Order: sequence, then C-alpha cells, then structure tokens
Amino acid sequence: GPKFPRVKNWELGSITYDTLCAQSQQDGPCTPRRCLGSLVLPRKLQTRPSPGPPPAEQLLSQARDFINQYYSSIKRSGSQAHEERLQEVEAEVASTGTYHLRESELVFGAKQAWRNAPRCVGRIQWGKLQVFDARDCSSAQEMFTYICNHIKYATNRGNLRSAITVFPQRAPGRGDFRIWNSQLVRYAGYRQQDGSVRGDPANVEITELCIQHGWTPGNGRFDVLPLLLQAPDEAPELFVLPPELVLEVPLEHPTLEWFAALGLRWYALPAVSNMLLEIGGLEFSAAPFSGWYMSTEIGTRNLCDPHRYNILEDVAVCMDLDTRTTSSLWKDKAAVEINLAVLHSFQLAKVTIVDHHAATVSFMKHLDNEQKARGGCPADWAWIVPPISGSLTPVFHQEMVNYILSPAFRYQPDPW
Amino acid sequence: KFPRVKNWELGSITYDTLCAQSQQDGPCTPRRCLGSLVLPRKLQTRPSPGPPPAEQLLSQARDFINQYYSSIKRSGSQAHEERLQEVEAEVASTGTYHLRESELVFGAKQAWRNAPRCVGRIQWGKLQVFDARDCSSAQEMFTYICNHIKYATNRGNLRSAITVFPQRAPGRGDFRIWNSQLVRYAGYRQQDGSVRGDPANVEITELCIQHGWTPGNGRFDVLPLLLQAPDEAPELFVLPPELVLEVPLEHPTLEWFAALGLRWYALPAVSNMLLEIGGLEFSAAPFSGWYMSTEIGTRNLCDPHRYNILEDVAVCMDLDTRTTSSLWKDKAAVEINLAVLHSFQLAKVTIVDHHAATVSFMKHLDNEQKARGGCPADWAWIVPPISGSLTPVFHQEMVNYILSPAFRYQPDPW
Ligand code: HEM
Ligand code: HEM
Ligand SMILES: NC(=[NH2+])NCCC[C@H](N)C(=O)O
Ligand SMILES: [Zn+2]
Repeated sequence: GPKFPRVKNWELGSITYDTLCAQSQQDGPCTPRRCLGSLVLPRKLQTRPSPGPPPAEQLLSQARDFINQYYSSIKRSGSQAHEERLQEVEAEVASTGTYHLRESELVFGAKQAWRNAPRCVGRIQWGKLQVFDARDCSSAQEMFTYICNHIKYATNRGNLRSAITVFPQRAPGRGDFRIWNSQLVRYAGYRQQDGSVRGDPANVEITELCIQHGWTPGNGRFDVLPLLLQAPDEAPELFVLPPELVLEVPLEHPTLEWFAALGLRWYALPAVSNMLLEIGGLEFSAAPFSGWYMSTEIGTRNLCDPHRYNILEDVAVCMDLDTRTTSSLWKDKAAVEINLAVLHSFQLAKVTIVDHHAATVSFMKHLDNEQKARGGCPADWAWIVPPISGSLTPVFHQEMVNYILSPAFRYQPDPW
Repeated sequence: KFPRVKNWELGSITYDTLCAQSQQDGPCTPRRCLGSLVLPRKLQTRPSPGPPPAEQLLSQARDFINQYYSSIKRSGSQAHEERLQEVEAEVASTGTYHLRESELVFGAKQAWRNAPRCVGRIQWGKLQVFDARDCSSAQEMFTYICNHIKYATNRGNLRSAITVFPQRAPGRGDFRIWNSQLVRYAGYRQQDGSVRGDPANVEITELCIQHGWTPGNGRFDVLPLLLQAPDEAPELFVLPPELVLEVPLEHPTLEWFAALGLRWYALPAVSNMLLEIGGLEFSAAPFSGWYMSTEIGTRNLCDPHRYNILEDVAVCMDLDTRTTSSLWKDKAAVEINLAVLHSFQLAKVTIVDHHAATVSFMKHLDNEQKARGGCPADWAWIVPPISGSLTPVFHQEMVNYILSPAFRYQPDPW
C-alpha cells in the first residue's frame, strides 16, 4: 500500500499512514540496526555551543525552508511577497551572516515548535499560545522584568494561560542570553552531611550554583530557588522571585485527613527555561515557555520517583500498607492516592490542572486533527503514555511515529 | 557507534556493544522511529515454496553452529569443524539442513534470551525443550501439545517449556497451530455487535465453529485447538478439561468481587510465533512460562477491546465514575490486579507481580551486560501497563535490536 509508515490503533482497530514524517530534515538516533527511542538525551538535536558563525549555506537553506513554511501557512506560497521575503533573507544573510524574523514569523515559528514537540501531550492547545516578544531585552535586569511579567500573565491567579517569552537570538561571536535554571520555578536541593538530600534532588547542582553566586540558602524541603540570569558576555546575575508572584498549592487528600499533615506542596506554573527554540536556523537560547500541569507530572514523577522526593514509602506507611512485600501493591495504592491528592488540591485552590485521563483523551483528538491537517503527528510513545495507569488511557493503544520537525525546541548544553 | 545507555534512577552508564552483532533490520531509520509499532510492516516471514539462497542460509547456519560450539567451550575443535562440513554438505546438496537435538535445545533457549519484549528472561536458562520433529499428523501434534500442557502446568507449580514441531520445508505446507495460544477463551459475536467472552478471539472462535465445533455461550469457554499438518485442512481437537488449570478470581477484602464470576487460565502458551534457528524456521513451536499479574489484571481484564471490566468493578466499589479526575479507573485497576495475585496465590498457582518481575529483569540486564556486553530490550513492552514509573525498568534506557536465534511473527495460516 502507501509507502509511508502504517500506524494502527489497537483499541479501535483503525489504521492511518504518516506522510508528514516525509518532511523531516533532521535525523533522529535510530537506524535499521537498532532502536534508540528510549534514550532521554540522544546526541542528535544537541545544540552544542557553535561559536564560529553557522555555514551561510546551511543557514540559508534552513531559512528558506522556514520562510516557505510561513508563506504556505498564510496561503501566499509563490506570491510576490513570498519571493521578496526570500530575497530579503538571502540579502541580509549575505552581508551580515545572519538574519531576523518579522514579528508574525516569530509567532508562527514559536507555535509550530510547540506543535512539533513529540513529547508534549498538551499539544491540542498549540494554537492558543501567547507569544511575548522580548527581542529588545539588553540586560539581565530586564530579563528578570520580562520573566516576572511572563509569570504574572501565565499564572493569572490560578486560571493559567500558555505563554512563551522570546529573548534575543544567538549572534556570531557574541555571548548568548541564558537562563541557568531549568525551570522558572524550582525547589532547592540541599546536600546533607550524610550524603542524602533535603528538598528536590534534581536541583542540587543549580542550588549550589546559586549559593556560589551569592544566594543565602534556606534549609527547607520546598524553598523556591532564585534565578541566575545571564546577558551576553556577562557573569550571571541573581534574582529572587517576589513570593507573591509564585503561586503554590498545599496538598491535601479528599478523604485521608492526615495527608495534609505531611506538609507537601507544589507550584502551579510549569515553566521550562533551559531549552533552545530553533526557527529557520536562528537559535533562541533563552525562550522560557509555560502551560499548566498534567497531574502525574507532580503526583507520580516529581513526588514518587526514586531520585526525586521519593515519598511512596512514607505515604504507604501512613496508609498502613505492607511495604515488606511487592505483591501487596503498596506502591500502586500509595501512588494513586498521591495523584488524587494533587488533583483534589489544585481543584480546591482553583488552579488549572488536567488529570492523565482527560489529557490523553484530548491528545487523541489532537492526533485526529493533525492527521487531517498535516497527515500525521510526531509523537514519542514513551513520553506520551502516563507514568501510572498507562494502558487505562487511550494513547497506550495508539502506535506512534517519532521524528524531528522544525521549528523545534531542543536541549542545549548547560552554560557553566 | 555503540550507544551510551543510562539509568536515570541510579545515574549509572553502560555501553551496548552486543547490538553490533545484529544482522537483521528493524523498522526504524534516522528519519523516523517506529518502535511503538506492534507488528512488522515488511519484517514479516514470507512463504517458503522455494529454497532460500544457499549462501544466505549457509551464512546463517555457520554463524549459529559457531554460537553453539562457543557455548560448550569447544570452538575450533575437531567436532566443530566436522559439524560445519556436515551443514555445508547438506545445504549444497539439498538446499536445507537439519539440527541435532543438542543444537535445537541451545537454539530455543537463545531465542528466548534474545526476545526484546520478554521481561521474564532471567529464567532463560531453565527451559524444558521438547523435540517434536518426529511428528507427521495433526493428531500427533495434539498428543505432544497435551503432554506439553501437563508438564508445564505441573499442578500449579508451572515450569517453562517449548515443543518444537517439524521445520518449514521448500514448496511444502507448514505445520501450524491456528490458535494464538494453547488456552484461550471464546469470543461470540452477538445481535447488537457486542461480544460475549474474549473479543480478541472472535475470528478464531468462528473458524472453530466453521470446522465442526459446537459452541458454548459463556464468557469463559475454553476454545478447542485447530492443528494443521502440511497441506491439509486444519483438524479440531478438544482439550481435556482436567488438563486446563483455571483460577477463580476473588478479592482479599472485597467479598463481592468473587460474585463477578471472573476467572483466568494458569498457563500462558503462545503458539502462533515462528522460531528461527540458524536460518531454519519452525512454524509451530508453542512455548509457555507463567503469568505476570498485569497481563491478566490489567490488559486481559481491563483493556477497552478485551473484557473491559473497569466500570463494572468501579460501580461495585461505588466509585465516582462521573468524572475522570476521581481516578476511579486507577483505583479499580489496582484492586483487580490485587485480586489476580491473591487468587493465584490462594490456588497455589505460579504468578509474579510486576514489581518483582521488573526487579528480576534489572538483574538480568546486569547479568547480560557482563556476559554479552548488552541486552536487546523493548522499553514499551518491558515497562508494565500500570504503575510504570513505580518500577525500576521505567528509569532504565534500553536498546532494541534483533538477534538470532529469534521468535518472530508470521502470517495467519488462513
Ligand atoms: C497547555 C498545557 C500543557 C500540558 C498539559 C503539557 C504537558 C506536557 C507533558 C506531560 C510533558 C512531558 C513531561 C515530562 O515527562 O517531563 C511535556 C513535554 C514538553 N512540552 Fe508540554 N504541555 C503543555 C504546554 C506546553 C507549552 C506551552 C510548550 C511550548 C510552547 C510545551 C512544550 C513541551 C516540550 C518541548 C516538551 C518536551 C521537553 C523535554 O524534552 O524534556 N508544552 N508537556
Ligand atoms: C517464565 C515466565 C515468563 C514471564 C513472567 C514472561 C513475561 C512476558 C511478558 C509480560 C511479555 C509481554 C506480554 C504482552 O504484553 O503481551 C512477554 C513477551 C514475550 N515472551 Fe515472555 N515471559 C515468560 C516466559 C517466556 C518463555 C519461556 C518464552 C520463550 C521460550 C518467552 C518468550 C517471549 C516472547 C517471544 C515474547 C514476545 C511475544 C510477542 O511479541 O507478542 N517468554 N513475556
Ligand atoms: N507471561 C507470559 N508468558 N506471557 C505471554 C503472553 C500472554 C498474554 N499477555 C496473555 O495475556 O495471555
Ligand atoms: Zn526507534
């Protein structure tokens, strides 16, 4: 039949073919010999710091492709305006080695990068992203102002709104604008005398960096970290987020009255800040984006991963379960109640959140929309299927094709 | 070249060098990954009316023969050289060759060891291999199958086993077991399209009826076997009820669970896969071990396209099925899995929970890293269908590739 991947949904028995993958111009880590789809960080999209200017030929081809994508999106492909823009880009790159995007092109590209993210289950919302243009930012202090504005707009007192703030693109020879923190809101991780960690173990390095740079540390389990913001060719500067701007949700359980006593909590805004936004060859090294949480992110991964808060055993003990044997399914029982507590608490505090069932159902709709609109949707099965109750959600039974499309969000080396 | 494999829970790293020994291609390419696809688009197993290229078969055969003598620490030995000549001579004169029982045993165990989707491979060394190549009729296939089931069931103390029927031969029909497993429950289509029993077995159920089987009308009617000898219509055989051990499902604390009338068989015996050893193909080689509880409690009983009992259990539990956010599905699934474990344990029937299983697989990965420099594994199949990240394998990166000997999918014989 069709010379494209045949994709089947085993729950419904339906079949689709992915023709969109044909547009991928960037190779992933797999080969006919072996599949490396499970690797979290495969040395592929890795946007290593490339000081020397990018090959004008490579950049130009990437730029032309993007401009073509833009004009096709506004249904003016092949038009005079299209050819004139292509000429403007080539001319600008010719005399300067690089080029700049028009406002509308940046908005289109940022939304397309989200739309193209294979690991994001919230993509049905891709068209509603609010793009803040911060390409005029010229200092770390101003970065903080833009970030604070992003946080206030995005949080919106609990009725969260997707948003991305785009700071100046990388420029040949010149230093990058960088946000050192992995997220705008993160809890400190303090190494202890015995070797253990108080707080979030995932943030030990950034916490120590904040200290090395003048931050007076606290000693709690949920201390919000300050931000290390860096402007071109300058040492990073430290900024403490005004507490009133960081909305948090104390965790309680709907029926287990003792759960509130655990003193657990989490912040409302998930804002990834260390990824690179690539559009038509241009690289935006500082472009924090945010949406709202899918509950298993907090309840299962952040709170129960062995290398994170690891609270499974503490909650199981409180539930008086047999943590002495696997067959009691104590981990499963505790995890369920922890996830329920998260949903219950966010709902009580009127803070946007989506459970894994609702999220995956909406992602199935997204897949259907994209099948019609683009002939497919790049998706990373391992990241799309929730960490708990996998096969109880519709995406588990949906085969998926994973590939890289641009514009895109990519991992980049740490600035230190 | 060799992939860096990281375990995110422990921060440890390893390098898979075993993948370089892969001579068979998967469905992925640098342009796109198709790792979540269940069945092969082209990597199927085309007909055997004509003999495979002598050089291709010979190369696969020599490699296998090499693997064998290396396993018994006798490479380069006189026996090794003589065996290679025997194989060469047979292929050159007949276009095919035959394995000696010791080689077949080694090959069957290696195929299991190489299965990327199997989480129970720590047991790979203990596999009872039954040589059924001395079989010339459907009736004889039935006798071997019944003996397989008796041995493997062992009154609830399950033992891993495989029975190997005659290999495929050029231009001749295949020996085949039409059923997907030796023990399966019927699936009867009814008036309004619904299905009574296991929806996954509708087609096979109908084929049996079409071949003379008098259908029952329950939700758990054990199906008869359709066994086929070369170029002959398949024959119907009813398995003796006393050979099929089943476990009634009840819950440790929820008295009403037992009232659901749920049950499941003790022996999981896949019978429609092809066993490939040294270029040779065994179209009928049913194998079995024991169940990991999520297979029954989560997939078989809760999949939307299977028994789909989630809502029934949720109602008996009086959960708030009004919204997804009450996590009623999650709560019910957990109790159903607990009921499965409780019931098998009560009935003294072998079974392993997903935590114990994944823990053993992590040990297997370490054992294999030391022994062969890696282990082919399919993450989507290794990580359990519920509580994924609550198990160690979720946090372990894996490399998937095809090694031979191997178990592979093949077209349905109808
Ligand atoms: C509207 C709400 C949204 C939801 C519920 C959602 C949910 C998720 C989830 C569950 C993941 C995987 C999390 C993990 O396992 O670490 C993810 C990954 C991702 N999302 Fe979204 N997302 C949303 C909004 C956004 C926005 C606004 C953007 C970008 C403009 C975005 C970009 C991405 C990217 C690039 C990743 C992958 C990051 C990585 O590789 O580590 N998401 N999202
Ligand atoms: C001893 C206990 C065993 C356990 C606990 C076990 C468990 C599993 C599990 C959970 C799967 C995935 C099942 C699914 O999701 O449908 C699987 C797949 C598989 N197992 Fe095992 N296994 C065992 C014994 C065996 C034996 C003895 C063989 C072969 C000699 C074997 C060969 C395979 C193969 C080839 C697959 C993939 C089947 C497919 O692609 O559908 N397993 N096993
Ligand atoms: N543990 C095993 N040997 N499993 C083999 C696959 C059986 C299949 N998952 C079933 O539910 O029947
Ligand atoms: Zn792959």
